[PDB]
This record gives sequence, C-alpha cells and structure tokens, in this order.
Amino acid sequence: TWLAAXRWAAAKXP
Repeated sequence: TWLAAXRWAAAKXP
C-alpha cells in the first residue's frame, strides 16, 4: 500500500 495524504505520499507494505 501507500500512505497518500494530499500532495504527499509514503510507502508502507501492501
């Protein structure tokens, strides 16, 4: 997955 929050985004596992 990915932790997309606004104009940002981080990666995390699935």
